[PDB]
Amino acid sequence: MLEKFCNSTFWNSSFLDSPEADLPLCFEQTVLVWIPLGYLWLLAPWQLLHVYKSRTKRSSTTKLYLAKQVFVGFLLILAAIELALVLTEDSGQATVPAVRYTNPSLYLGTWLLVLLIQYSRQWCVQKNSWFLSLFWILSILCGTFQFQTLIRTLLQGDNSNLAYSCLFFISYGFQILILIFSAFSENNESSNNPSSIASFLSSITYSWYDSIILKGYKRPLTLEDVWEVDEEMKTKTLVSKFETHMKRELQKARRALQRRQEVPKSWLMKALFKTFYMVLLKSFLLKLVNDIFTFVSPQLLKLLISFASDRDTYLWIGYLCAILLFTAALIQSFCLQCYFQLCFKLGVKVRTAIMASVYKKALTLSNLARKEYTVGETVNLMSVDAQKLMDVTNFMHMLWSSVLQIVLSIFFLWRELGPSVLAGVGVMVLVIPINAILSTKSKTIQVKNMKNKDKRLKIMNEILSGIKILKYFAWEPSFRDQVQNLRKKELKNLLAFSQLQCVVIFVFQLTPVLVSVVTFSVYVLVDSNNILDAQKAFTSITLFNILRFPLSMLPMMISSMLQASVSTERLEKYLGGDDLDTSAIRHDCNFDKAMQFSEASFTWEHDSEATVRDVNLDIMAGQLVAVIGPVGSGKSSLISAMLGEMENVHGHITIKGTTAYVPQQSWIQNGTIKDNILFGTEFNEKRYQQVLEACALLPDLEMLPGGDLAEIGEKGINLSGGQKQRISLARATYQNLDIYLLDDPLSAVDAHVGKHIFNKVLGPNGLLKGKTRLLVTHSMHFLPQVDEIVVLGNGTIVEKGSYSALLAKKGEFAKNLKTFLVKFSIYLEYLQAIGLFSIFFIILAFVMNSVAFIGSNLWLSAWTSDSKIFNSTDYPASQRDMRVGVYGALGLAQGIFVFIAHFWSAFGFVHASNILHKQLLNNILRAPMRFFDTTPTGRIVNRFAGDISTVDDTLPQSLRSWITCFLGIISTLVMICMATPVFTIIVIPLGIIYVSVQMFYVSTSRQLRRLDSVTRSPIYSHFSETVSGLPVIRAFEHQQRFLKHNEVRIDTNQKCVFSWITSNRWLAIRLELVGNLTVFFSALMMVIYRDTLSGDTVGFVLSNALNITQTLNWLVRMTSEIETNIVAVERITEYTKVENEAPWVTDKRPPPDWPSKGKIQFNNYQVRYRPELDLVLRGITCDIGSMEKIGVVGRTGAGKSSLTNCLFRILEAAGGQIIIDGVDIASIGLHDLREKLTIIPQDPILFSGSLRMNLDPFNNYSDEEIWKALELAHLKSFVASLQLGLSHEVTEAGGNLSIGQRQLLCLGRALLRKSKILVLDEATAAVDLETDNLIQTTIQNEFAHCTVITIAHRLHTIMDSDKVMVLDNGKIIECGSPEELLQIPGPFYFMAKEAGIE
Ligand SMILES: CC(C)CCC[C@@H](C)[C@H]1CC[C@H]2[C@@H]3CC=C4C[C@@H](O)CC[C@]4(C)[C@H]3CC[C@]12C
Ligand SMILES: CC(C)CCC[C@@H](C)[C@H]1CC[C@H]2[C@@H]3CC=C4C[C@@H](O)CC[C@]4(C)[C@H]3CC[C@]12C
Ligand SMILES: CC(C)CCC[C@@H](C)[C@H]1CC[C@H]2[C@@H]3CC=C4C[C@@H](O)CC[C@]4(C)[C@H]3CC[C@]12C
Ligand SMILES: CC(C)CCC[C@@H](C)[C@H]1CC[C@H]2[C@@H]3CC=C4C[C@@H](O)CC[C@]4(C)[C@H]3CC[C@]12C
Ligand SMILES: CC(C)CCC[C@@H](C)[C@H]1CC[C@H]2[C@@H]3CC=C4C[C@@H](O)CC[C@]4(C)[C@H]3CC[C@]12C
Repeated sequence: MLEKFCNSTFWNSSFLDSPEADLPLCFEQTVLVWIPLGYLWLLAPWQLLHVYKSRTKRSSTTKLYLAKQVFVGFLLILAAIELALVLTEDSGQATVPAVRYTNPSLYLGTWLLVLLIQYSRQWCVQKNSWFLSLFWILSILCGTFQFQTLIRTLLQGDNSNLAYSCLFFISYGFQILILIFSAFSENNESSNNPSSIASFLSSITYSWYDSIILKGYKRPLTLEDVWEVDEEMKTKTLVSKFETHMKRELQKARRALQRRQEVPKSWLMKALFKTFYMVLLKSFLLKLVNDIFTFVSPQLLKLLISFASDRDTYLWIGYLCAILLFTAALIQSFCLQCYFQLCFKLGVKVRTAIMASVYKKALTLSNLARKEYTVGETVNLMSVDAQKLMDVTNFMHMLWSSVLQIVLSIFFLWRELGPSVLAGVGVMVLVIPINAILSTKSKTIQVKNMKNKDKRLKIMNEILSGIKILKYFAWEPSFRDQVQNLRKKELKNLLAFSQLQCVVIFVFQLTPVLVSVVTFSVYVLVDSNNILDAQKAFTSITLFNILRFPLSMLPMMISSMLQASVSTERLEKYLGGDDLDTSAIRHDCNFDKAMQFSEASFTWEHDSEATVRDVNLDIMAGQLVAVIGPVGSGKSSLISAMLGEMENVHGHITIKGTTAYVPQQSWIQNGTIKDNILFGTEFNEKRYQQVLEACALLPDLEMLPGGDLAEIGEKGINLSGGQKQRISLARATYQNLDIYLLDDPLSAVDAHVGKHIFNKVLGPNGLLKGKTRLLVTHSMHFLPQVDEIVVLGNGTIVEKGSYSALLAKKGEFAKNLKTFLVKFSIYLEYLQAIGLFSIFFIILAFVMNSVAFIGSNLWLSAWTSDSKIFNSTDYPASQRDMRVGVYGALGLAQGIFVFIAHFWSAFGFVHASNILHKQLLNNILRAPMRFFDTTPTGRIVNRFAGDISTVDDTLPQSLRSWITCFLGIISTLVMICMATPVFTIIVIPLGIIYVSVQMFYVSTSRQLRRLDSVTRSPIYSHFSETVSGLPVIRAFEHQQRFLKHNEVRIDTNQKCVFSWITSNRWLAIRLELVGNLTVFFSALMMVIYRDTLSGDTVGFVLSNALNITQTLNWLVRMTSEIETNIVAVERITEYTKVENEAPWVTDKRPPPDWPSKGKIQFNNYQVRYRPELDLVLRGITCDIGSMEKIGVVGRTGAGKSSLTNCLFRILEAAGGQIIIDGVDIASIGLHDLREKLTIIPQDPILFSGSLRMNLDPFNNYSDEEIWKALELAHLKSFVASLQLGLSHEVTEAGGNLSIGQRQLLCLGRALLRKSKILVLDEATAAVDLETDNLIQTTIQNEFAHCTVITIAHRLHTIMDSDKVMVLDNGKIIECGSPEELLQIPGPFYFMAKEAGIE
């Protein structure tokens, strides 16, 4: 038919079989018009209805809107002129062809539709969308054929359609110009994020990010510069979608588990899939288009090898293949980078949905379920298992895609080499099992090794917390050796893991070499009719390069799916657990009684006895009541049951209004002290200042170094147990609730501040007078002031009444009350730690691999050329066997050098990991005490934890990957320039683009990786903090505040990760385009020089210029990764080079048994705590008698504490000297001093481990010497009770031992040492007077033969010494015997008068 639509031939293949080919005009004017117009009309009705059903308001008019609309107006006018010239010129005189009329008539209809859809677009947020952008591209790429046909016909000299040709040329020019205007963003000027307003072309090329790239280059960037994340991706948006499917599938699985057997599992993957399925479909279609286009380039490669293998194939075929190579690679790059945007965004959305669901569950999980986990083990559920589901979600499409790429590669190989490909398949089926075994083994070693790290870190945290005691006792060598041993076993595992990883990477790298050496050898040896040529060889090498990624990726997805299955069981177990039962505690307000117990019973364990048995009491408003009894009788369980933190056995409790709670064990948040007091409430100056005074807190705030704004918390300044207790009561009293529950808060503070706090805060004269207050006490001191008292016996109420009524009744209380009687030198530091001798041979082995690789490609280029000299009958068998032999030899040679390079490097990186730790630890233990006072302990721990882990884990594999990519690029550029040296002129321009794109990327990505790394840890420390605080958070009803604070943290991290993900999608567009241009210009050189080239050279060049493109990208990715991770070596190096104390042992040795008398002597002494300060102590001058007993005293701030520090040389002397037994303590080695003096520390600390190593970590004393030390300490009767005697184990900080035996055990340690000189610095805190008395008599009984110096804050502790020493302005004022010092009125007498002592 079309022959009489156009009066000319529609198709004739004899137009293409010539040097000057063109298409028939009938084909151009029909099919190449109907393609772009058919795309427009089939979809425009839907695109119009989509806007009509989603419009809100019009945008402003713009210059670009005018400019687009007027040029489509010219397209409409030209279509009218074109129809007018056909309709007037025909004059009815001849039968003009139909096409001459239909085509203009179609264009008139289309330009009216284009004006209409452009007008409709002014309601949308994104103006220039995909729909019109692909119409202009399709129109311009179809019109290009007719453009060259018309201009070539006109240039040949025919003018028969000149006017029509001009109307076409103008219409083609204006479409290119409309496409250029259609590229710009045409902003709404919304400051939120450019990605919502960006055009289709800017979106696919990520050209809306250049605004951050140009910002992060010229100056540092910060969290205010990073765009806020999209509303579809906010934590509230994701959790409210996910929870809808979670509840549905969890309830279904619960019902299925209840239908069986007559916890639920296999529901979390169903809930995730149903939440996100639409993102999976969009990702699948993009990946499938890439997996089609990846097999186009090998077919276009074969055509170019054929075009070089004869010289009468038409010249236009060569240029057309070069254009199609560039075009196919460009379309593939845009699809691939979109697929990655969707996949890496989905992995972040899955993490966010799990982390926020785990957090919200923790606030409501039952007590029986919660006891099954440690705090660190619940934090690992958010830190490890949520991250494992992200790491799998990023790559899961590789499970189907890798199989498809393998099957298509085997098909396109059978087409080139027939049945011989089965010899290559025999290699591919052997390597996949081996990689899955080595990958699951190395993952198993990595998980087992994780336990050793935790043990080392826990010991370190106790070493750095106890460092003052390690210095006093000279114990640093014992704790140094203890850490080193655990490191050795950790390094042994690290070497085995590193060796398994190096053989896995070797097999991934060599498999294309092995499979090609096997396949070409079998093909040539099996049948003498088989002869190898450039088309078969260099095409097959391209398919062997396509196979490398899917063959290595499949084993790693299999071993990762086996890991994520364990993480899924842990998440399903936790999220499926029972919610807390509220039904036994009732909040009926207006109950005319604040609290009411109805025969109730409760327990800590539903299998066990009731801990608070039948109890029946009730209490009215504004009533202060006290709870008392013997130890373990039930006291703190009564408050815990009232809060609902226990299992009900019987009855119920009723409560009226709001509650405040103070626990026996204090909970404190990271923040300022002011933030902990205000606890999310608004500030109000008068009330705030009144609370700080009432809680006796101002005397602490006067001496904390930050004042009221001091950084308290685990990552901040440390506070005493009495300070943490005051702060806890100060928080509770600021909130102003109805009911106060107190779990014996006075138990951690002295009786004088206790009396002050009782009168100010909670007594019938204090702040809380209008509030009902239930007070647990172990002390009797305040009972006379209470409204009503109850005694508990064996979990139930025994007696009740006022204080006087209990004594008048003569109950058991009346007898019991008788108890009241980037710089380059950092890279060089790391290379010297590996050692420069190994760097040389590792680099030499990597270079020899590159030379053997080049040699094997040159040999194959020679081998295929034999096919033009010989034939299937005449090829010599000696030459066949010689060609096969040395190709196998060059295949083996590069296998040997790659194995030597990888396997040697594993010993090099493990050697550096050892040296850096060994030098850090040895410096830190020698640091002076100023370092530990000025530096917060969490900072030092991070260097020993995260940094050491960075240096020994990721760092090594980044350096290996970089040198592998670098030599791959250099090897490839050498082979191209060796084949056609004119290409060296094209290398300079592309090299200037490449180094510029690297410079702009690496300046930004390094900052986003830092900004991610600093903002992630606050999520896990806040989760650890809230899980530790649950009964406090519930008692105040604060759950909604805490949920919002978690959402703010997660959203703040989420934007740093997503903008870093975007930053590497931008990079890839530029570097894949630079890569694509190397193959396009390389292909063109070999078309223009076809007279002096062969199919062998063209195959040799294009084959490895096709694999360059992903290597060009990965070299820049690794450069950013190394520049990020190398900072770990800087931080370690910083502390490795901080200052040290005086030598522990000097040649000047003290004589044998040196402290023989104890003649301590001071001359004009002077000290300051830091070079920045004036002197704390000045001009001290004294002589101390052999075995003399001394007290030191002075007005608070006298500086007394300087003596105990400087006598051990913790502080170095500013002037004067000190002597002991004729030796000056400044000349002797620092351990030879410390080890001879004996000190009892002010505050007891124990190290987690045996009773044996807590008394003697050097294992130097004998078993009976320790038993008599516990006898003299009076602990024998306790230690003999434990199943293990001296081998029994203490937990963290000794927490399984109560405070009485802790203080006593620290006295027992000193008894074993038993030296001639003893220091005592009495503490100013609460103590059990029985333990105080038995310690004080033991001091007088057992150290009778020692010289003794005592420091105390009360004169009744001093008053029986041989001498008293009084100083105030850091200078001596008086000294004498303690009666004579009172006998004449003077400094000490006035004090003793103020103390009531004299
Ligand atoms: C796949 C396309 C887009 C690019 C590859 C080049 C194409 C256009 C080339 C490669 C081989 C060519 C064919 C080779 C031989 C003949 C036989 C002759 O009697 C008619 C032309 C015909 C049938 C050619 C048509 C054009 C052709 C198919
Ligand atoms: C890519 C778009 C924008 C433009 C493409 C235009 C192409 C197809 C045009 C531009 C210049 C044209 C060439 C100009 C001159 C000659 C010389 C003549 O003896 C044969 C045709 C030939 C060789 C033309 C072939 C077609 C041609 C290459
Ligand atoms: C497909 C799109 C993207 C590009 C199309 C390019 C076409 C129009 C180009 C590419 C190669 C060109 C040919 C290259 C060489 C010759 C030989 C010369 O003696 C006459 C022109 C002729 C035959 C050209 C005609 C136009 C041509 C076929
Ligand atoms: C047209 C767009 C899409 C791509 C650009 C292709 C370029 C590189 C192609 C298209 C047309 C080609 C020309 C067409 C015709 C001839 C005449 C011939 O005796 C020498 C080569 C020469 C001079 C070609 C050189 C390369 C050329 C200019
Ligand atoms: C396998 C190992 C032991 C071999 C050692 C490789 C050495 C020579 C390589 C590995 C990583 C490299 C560094 C990686 C990144 C940068 C930042 C860039 O702006 C300048 C070059 C510089 C500083 C490189 C210098 C050379 C380097 C240190």
